[PDB]
Amino acid sequence: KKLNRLAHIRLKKGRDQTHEAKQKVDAYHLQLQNLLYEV
Amino acid sequence: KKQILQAKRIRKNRQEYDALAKVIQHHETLKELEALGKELEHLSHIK
Repeated sequence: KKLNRLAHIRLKKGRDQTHEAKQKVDAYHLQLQNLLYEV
Repeated sequence: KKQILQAKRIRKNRQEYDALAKVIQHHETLKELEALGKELEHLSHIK
């Protein structure tokens, strides 16, 4: 149970970091798409 | 950035198109002249 809780906490930390990185990359891609739609 | 350069060229083209639209704002004229000539012929026949 302790190893399962530690693995779930590590997976949740990795998922939150990957979600933050994907949100930053999606914001950059959305800014690029808005700049392409403006021109 | 390349598309912004192309959009600046398209903005220059849009300014040229606005100049063309302003010159156009300043076939129907030939039909009006033909109608005026027919009216002048009718007035000459009446005279």
